[PDB]
Amino acid sequence: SIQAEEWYFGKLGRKDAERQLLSFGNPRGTFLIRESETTKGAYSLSIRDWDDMKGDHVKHYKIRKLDNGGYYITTRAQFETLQQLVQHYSERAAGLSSRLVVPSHK
Amino acid sequence: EPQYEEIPIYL
Repeated sequence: SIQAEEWYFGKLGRKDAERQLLSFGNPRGTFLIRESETTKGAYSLSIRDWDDMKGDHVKHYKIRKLDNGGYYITTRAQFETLQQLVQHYSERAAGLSSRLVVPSHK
Repeated sequence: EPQYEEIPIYL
């Protein structure tokens, strides 16, 4: 149980990630995570980015873990685990579209 | 870009 359900849901795909995101009631900045069904079973970091000029939407950052290091949505910034990178991404965008699930969504 | 977005893209 890395976090709980703010930036990570579990073993979800991009169809639900975009759904739950635009169907949960959370505001943009909701960087959800989930296992990628593209490979044997990698990870992912979906993100809700609705806008006041187009409607709601949801992008995604395929998460991958190198056995030579740890995790990384982009090869420019890896970490040791999903909780450790959600830790760095929380105080920093990490280089992607931005940080991860907002801490004070309220 | 195709596939998941990637921070890097230039050469």
